[PDB]
Amino acid sequence: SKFLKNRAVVNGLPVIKNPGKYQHCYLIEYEDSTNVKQTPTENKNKQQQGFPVYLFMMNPENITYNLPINYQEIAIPFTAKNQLNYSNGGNIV
Amino acid sequence: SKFLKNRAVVNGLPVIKNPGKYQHCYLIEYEDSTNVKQTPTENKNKQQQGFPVYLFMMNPENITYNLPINYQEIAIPFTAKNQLNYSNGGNIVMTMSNLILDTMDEKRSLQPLIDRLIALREPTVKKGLKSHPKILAFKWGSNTFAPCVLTNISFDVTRWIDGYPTKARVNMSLKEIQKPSSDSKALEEAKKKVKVETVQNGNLKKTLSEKQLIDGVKRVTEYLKKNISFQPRTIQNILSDPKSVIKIDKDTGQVSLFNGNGEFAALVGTYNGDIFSPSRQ
Amino acid sequence: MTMSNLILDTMDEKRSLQPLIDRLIALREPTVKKGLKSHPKILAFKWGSNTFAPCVLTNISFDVTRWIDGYPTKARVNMSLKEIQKPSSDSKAL
Amino acid sequence: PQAIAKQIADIINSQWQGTLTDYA
Amino acid sequence: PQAIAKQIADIINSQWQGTLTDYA
Amino acid sequence: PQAIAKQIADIINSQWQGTLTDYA
Amino acid sequence: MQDPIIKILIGNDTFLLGQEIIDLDFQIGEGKKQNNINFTIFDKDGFFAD
Amino acid sequence: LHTGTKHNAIISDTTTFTGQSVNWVLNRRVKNTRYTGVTLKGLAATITRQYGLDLDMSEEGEMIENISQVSQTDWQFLEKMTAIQGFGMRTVGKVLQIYKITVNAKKLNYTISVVDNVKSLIVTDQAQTDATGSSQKIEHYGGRMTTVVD
Amino acid sequence: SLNKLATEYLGDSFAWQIIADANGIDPTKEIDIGAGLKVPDQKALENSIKKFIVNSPTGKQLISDAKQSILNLIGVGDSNTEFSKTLKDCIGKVVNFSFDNT
Amino acid sequence: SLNKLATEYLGDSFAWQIIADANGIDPTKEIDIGAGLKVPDQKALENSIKKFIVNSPTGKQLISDAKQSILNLIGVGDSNTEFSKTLKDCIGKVVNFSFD
Amino acid sequence: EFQLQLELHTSQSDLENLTPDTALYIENTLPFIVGKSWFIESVRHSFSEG
Amino acid sequence: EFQLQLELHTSQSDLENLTPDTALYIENTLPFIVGKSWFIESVRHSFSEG
Amino acid sequence: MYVYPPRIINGTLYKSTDLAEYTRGKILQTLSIVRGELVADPFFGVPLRLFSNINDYQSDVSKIQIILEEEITEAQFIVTGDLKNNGIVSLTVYWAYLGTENIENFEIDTSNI
Amino acid sequence: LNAPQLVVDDYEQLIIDSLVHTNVVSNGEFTDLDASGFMRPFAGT
Amino acid sequence: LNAPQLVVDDYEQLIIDSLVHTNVVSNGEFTDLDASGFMRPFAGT
Amino acid sequence: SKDAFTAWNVDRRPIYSRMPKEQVGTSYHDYIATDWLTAYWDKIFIECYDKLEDLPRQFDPLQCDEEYLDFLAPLCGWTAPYWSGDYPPESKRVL
Repeated sequence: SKFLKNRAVVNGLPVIKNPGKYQHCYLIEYEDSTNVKQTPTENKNKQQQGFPVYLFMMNPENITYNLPINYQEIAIPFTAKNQLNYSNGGNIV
Repeated sequence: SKFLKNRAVVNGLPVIKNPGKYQHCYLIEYEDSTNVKQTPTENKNKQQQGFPVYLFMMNPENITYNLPINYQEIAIPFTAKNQLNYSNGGNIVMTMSNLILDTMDEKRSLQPLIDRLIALREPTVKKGLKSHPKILAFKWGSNTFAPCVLTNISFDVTRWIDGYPTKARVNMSLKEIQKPSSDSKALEEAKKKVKVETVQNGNLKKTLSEKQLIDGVKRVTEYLKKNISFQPRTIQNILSDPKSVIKIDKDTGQVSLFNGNGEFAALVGTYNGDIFSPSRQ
Repeated sequence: MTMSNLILDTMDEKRSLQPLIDRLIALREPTVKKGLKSHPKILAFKWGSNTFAPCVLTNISFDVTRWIDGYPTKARVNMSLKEIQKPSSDSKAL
Repeated sequence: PQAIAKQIADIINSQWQGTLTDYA
Repeated sequence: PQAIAKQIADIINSQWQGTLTDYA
Repeated sequence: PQAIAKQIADIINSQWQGTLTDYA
Repeated sequence: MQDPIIKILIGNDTFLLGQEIIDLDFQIGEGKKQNNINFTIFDKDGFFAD
Repeated sequence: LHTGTKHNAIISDTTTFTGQSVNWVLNRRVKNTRYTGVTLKGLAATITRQYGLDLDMSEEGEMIENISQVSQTDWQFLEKMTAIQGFGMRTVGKVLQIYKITVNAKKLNYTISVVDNVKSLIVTDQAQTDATGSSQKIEHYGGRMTTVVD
Repeated sequence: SLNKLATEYLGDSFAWQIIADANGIDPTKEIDIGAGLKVPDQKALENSIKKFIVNSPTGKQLISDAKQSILNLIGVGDSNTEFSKTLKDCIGKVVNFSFDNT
Repeated sequence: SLNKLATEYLGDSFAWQIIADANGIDPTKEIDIGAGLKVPDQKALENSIKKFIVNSPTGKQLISDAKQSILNLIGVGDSNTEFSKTLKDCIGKVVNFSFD
Repeated sequence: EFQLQLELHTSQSDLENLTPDTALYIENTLPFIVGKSWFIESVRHSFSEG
Repeated sequence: EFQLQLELHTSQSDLENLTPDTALYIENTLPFIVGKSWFIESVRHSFSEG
Repeated sequence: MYVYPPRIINGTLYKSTDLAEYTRGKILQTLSIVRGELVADPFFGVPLRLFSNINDYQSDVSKIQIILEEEITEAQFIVTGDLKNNGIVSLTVYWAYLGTENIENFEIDTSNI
Repeated sequence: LNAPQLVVDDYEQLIIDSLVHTNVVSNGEFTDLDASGFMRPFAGT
Repeated sequence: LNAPQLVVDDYEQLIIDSLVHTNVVSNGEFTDLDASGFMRPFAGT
Repeated sequence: SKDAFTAWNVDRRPIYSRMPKEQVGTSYHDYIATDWLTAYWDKIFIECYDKLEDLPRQFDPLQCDEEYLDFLAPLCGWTAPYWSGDYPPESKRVL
């Protein structure tokens, strides 16, 4: 609801301009993310041409992000709490 | 219902005054939990400024707390019951699911908030040594949860503007950890020694410093030259030698006389940090 | 022995349920010292004239849905107790 | 536990029969 | 993995101590 | 089974290397 | 609560905690036992292994 | 000192390094030599000087008048000499220290408690017997050649 | 004040010397308002952690570099041949992995 | 009474010796009404046990030190002492007696 | 005459003061272990994760 | 002077030419392995399911 | 022991042998030192916020309560806040010293300075 | 000989040592080492 | 060498002088000048 | 908290000036005992600070004090055969 939303954090977020066009997502090569379509039509022999690897016909309805953080639990006897040691951060799925 | 409630336990609970403003919960640094807004605007370069790590845009609808207590079973054959032995108490797991992030009408990107929450997996480089991430405290109004750490987080985005998320559901889980000892490791040992709750071995609770050694030698020389006439002949005849020195042990404070040959001759007394106690008559 | 969906509700009284939750949570601390073993207190679930057993709190969970000033005021509590061996009251010399 | 401790003898024993047979 | 490597090592040790007391 | 027999054998080998380099 | 720092200097390079160090062992022996170390690092393409 | 290496090359790209104390240097090669009219400290000093090590040993030790090192490493010969005189050796960094094996030789004491930071404690006791163990173990026990002929 | 800057940016009240050393100023001398001070960042700093040898002939001792200590094995097993010295200089090879007659 | 104070605070009726020893009180004497007393805690009685190292020709020994009442209360049932000590004191069962 | 295997969570004091040159004193345990100096044969410090 | 363990999938050529009298050239790996003739000591071909 | 407020009484600092008044002096010191006023410990002290509207005035009370519980472990603390007329926020700290079983008076309080 | 060091290596250690010395001087009567204690602000300043 | 002494740091001398100067500054209100008296803990710290 | 210049040069009370003052009516500065007890240590610190400030003057033989001439003589290469304790201090300064 727009009457319970914390306006302190909303105002601190960047305002995005509507492109006015139906954008479609795509998959592109990394180290090709900063490339325009240098050629009008893809050349398979030459690399770094800035063409998407796969173009989505329809945009996803929803996208799920998952991030587990790897902490380790140590059970010490006759302790009210276990000992938690940070192990690593984990990849986003 | 309110007709079956036990009024004996209800009336024993504290009465809370309604806040005059709608409150939003947040996550803050531990040790920064009792810090107020030290500045009008957050300064990222300086620490302990009392600003929340993550401010909730909407409050959770419900929060789940889970606590397992670990006993160990020993199954002795031909007994009616197992033998349960307490192992440990376990950590409280806090879970808030279906948290709402909504900026679709404002046309504002949620990506900064998602980045802020994701950055809680990265090791916080301390002096130059990578350390564990920020230890958090979940604060809501006058209530706190514990020293906790973010363990799992998940986003489900359903709306975008120019590829930037604007409507998402967030599920996150915190885990209570052991309270870090604010007391310094050396202070803890010192206050352990002050209460004489540590093992003693005849050493002083404070190793004498070099200046303390100099001052103790001064005090011993003063007392010896004042009471030279009352010392036993076997002590004054070794003090008559100009090649005799006084040495004080650093850990026990025992004062010793060393003759011209350089070997131990006699024990004169003890020296702690402040006073010199000569040996018994 | 398990109880589920136990009701705690003080929303109308505007009274914090935090003392009750803290009391139940402090059931994992090792309080009693039997010889060289520190362990939480042995319990008994008493209702009217019925007792259950010497039992220990094994698992407890809360689901909080209402707050005042950040303090819980409506919660569902699930708890599980496990019956243990009855402690010996005859010491050792006897 | 004891089942697997034993299974481990059986393994180690047979592994060390393998070595006996593996050598000239 | 390391937990079980250790378990297996301990199993072997107790099986060797067993053999020490198994034989005259 | 054979996978674990091999794992156990390798554990034992590395455990022994530990001991070889544990003693003066 | 443990806040470990581990730094290993071998040959002319250093392995820090969080960089490539995977595991580390120890030994501080007296008479019968000696002192030894066994530590494992992540060697992308085995470069350090080479 | 680095002494071994291991590497899995294709999937788990992991390299394991192994290092040992400087006593491993003294255990490197087998030797044949003879010493006469030298104390334990002098013999240890010469052996350490042969490798560039430092010596830390307060007591001089007894004077060895005639003994031969026959097909033994320097570490093994030092082990035998220190054991026969009731001494023990230890290595820290570059320096080797030789001390007396006495019931009161640990100068500093450190006390722990089971209730805190302890995960497992296994205490075992055994009965002494000459059937098991090494010949040195039964030599350290009552077994010994009490009767000798000059 | 230098105490406030040390507490905020570095988190330690006695870290103010690090600030003072960074500016080459006398703390007891008055700093004008609007003057530019240089505050080191905690992220990029040399850790001032004391290095010890927990097992020493003296029990415990301080070391500043650990290369002019007893932990330097640069001379252990030294064969004074020219070859070994050059390899000590480039990589620090102390021990030879082989000695075979072959 | 001291029996009640020992029961409620120390859980044992014979623990009153500690309380009196903690107050310098002759029990058979009267305690005035409203007079203040000091009762030891149960869990805080263990930190009055001072541990120090004693040197012996055999070796170092950790030794407990406290007022004798607490020593008797802690060792009640002979739980703390090792069975070897008990067997040692009963080794000499046959006791030499003199005849007149 | 007795053998003791102690596996325990490493702390800083458990790292600097736990060397084979020290005398161990275990408390809050069986009576025959309490109050006796234990000679450390060896110490091992492993690090598999945090 | 070195040691190498090689678990692989037995092919016809990896049985008929994998003999102890062959020189093994394992290419496309660590530089100190590529180019060298690895003397084969033993070759085991274990059959399991398929 | 010297209680917190340095008062030269009979030519010396007021040295009391009762832990109740020493604990009370500790409470007064905790609430006499604001955060940052102490040099060596710039973190010790009560967080003080004066010129702000009275909306989240229970958060300061809660923070003061946790601070009092943390340092002074020999006493039990309950902190309550009330709104007065002009600008006054009344904080009441109910403390009990766990050592004693009764409320203990102090004879220095009735002393006429 | 060598140059003496003029600065103290650890001033928090100095505060702790001064408080332990407070205990030593009073013969085990001054056992407060925390900032709420009387002497800690004085010693820290 | 023979560097001239800047200030006095004899532990005892500092205690005694501190008590005397505290008496001097207070204008006789502080009369506890005993070097081993009740002000010994504060002055010694 | 307080900057060093004000405490050492304006107040000349490096310890008392640093005591907390905010909680008026119950603070170290509201009781005269705090001023009295820290007076001697502030005085000692101020004297030592003045000596340290004057120290670079003491390494200039023309402007220095007579106590440091024998100390500086070895620094200038004057030992027993060339130096003398009976030399007039003006001559010591010139030499």
